[PDB]
Amino acid sequence: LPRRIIKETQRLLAEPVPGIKAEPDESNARYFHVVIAGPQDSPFEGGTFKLELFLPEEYPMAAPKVRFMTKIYHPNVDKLGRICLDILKDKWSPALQIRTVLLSIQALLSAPNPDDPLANDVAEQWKTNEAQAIETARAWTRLYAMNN
Amino acid sequence: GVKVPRNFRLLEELEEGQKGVGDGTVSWGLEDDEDMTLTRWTGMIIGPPRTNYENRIYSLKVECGPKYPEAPPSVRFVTKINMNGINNSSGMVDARSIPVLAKWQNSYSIKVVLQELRRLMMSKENMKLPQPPEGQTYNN
Repeated sequence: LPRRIIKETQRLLAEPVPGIKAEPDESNARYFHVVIAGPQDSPFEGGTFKLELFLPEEYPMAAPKVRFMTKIYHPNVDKLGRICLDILKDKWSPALQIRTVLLSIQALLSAPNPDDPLANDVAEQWKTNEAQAIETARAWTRLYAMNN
Repeated sequence: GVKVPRNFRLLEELEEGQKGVGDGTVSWGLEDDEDMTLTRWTGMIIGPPRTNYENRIYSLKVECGPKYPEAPPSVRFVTKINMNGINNSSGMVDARSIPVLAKWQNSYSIKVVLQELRRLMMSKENMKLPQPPEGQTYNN
């Protein structure tokens, strides 16, 4: 295991990101179990969202892989929890780190922008019927991200 | 030894299923496109030529449980088939009868299971079994 992963893990546990729990899996030091609280004043407020993060073999030259495990209605997240985010694809840099990814996903929840991700059905609803889209996000927060 | 966790492995198998592999004579995909647990898969096998399975398409259900891929998936035919190791009442595949399931390794995948089942359709003890008419399925 590279020394960098050891250090990042230790710092995430010793200095957690506000509103985010992130702990390594007992059997796989490259696998992280994550919980992000729905940001205040966002459509996800009140929810607790599970995510999983994996450091592939070429980390940190390659980006972490991250997915929502809690169903969520969001322009940047698909039906299987996959996340559209620049630093997860071609804007990754080894000078960034796990903490950056978690902060960036948290920021996505606080400021959903349907013009940002590659075009998709959820983003189209957020663009054209924003009020209904926000109510769907709130409804799914109650149904899937409370008592979960 | 970099171990890929179940859910990320299954997302790789999802993408591979969409791109297809080899000659396409086995294919797979997620059964429900909202299934975030990635548990239930649709499998397809094309019966191999010069056997009594030739020119027949078989649909299967493949279940990747919480311990997959350290543990094998469960597999059952939906399309009826006369084949050693396939239960006559349920369509369930008996893991003990399929070497890659009986001797499962974590390098295996949905693809491997389906390829192996298709290979075994060519075996002497299966290839000449008289088959049901097409159009029959098992219950559940």
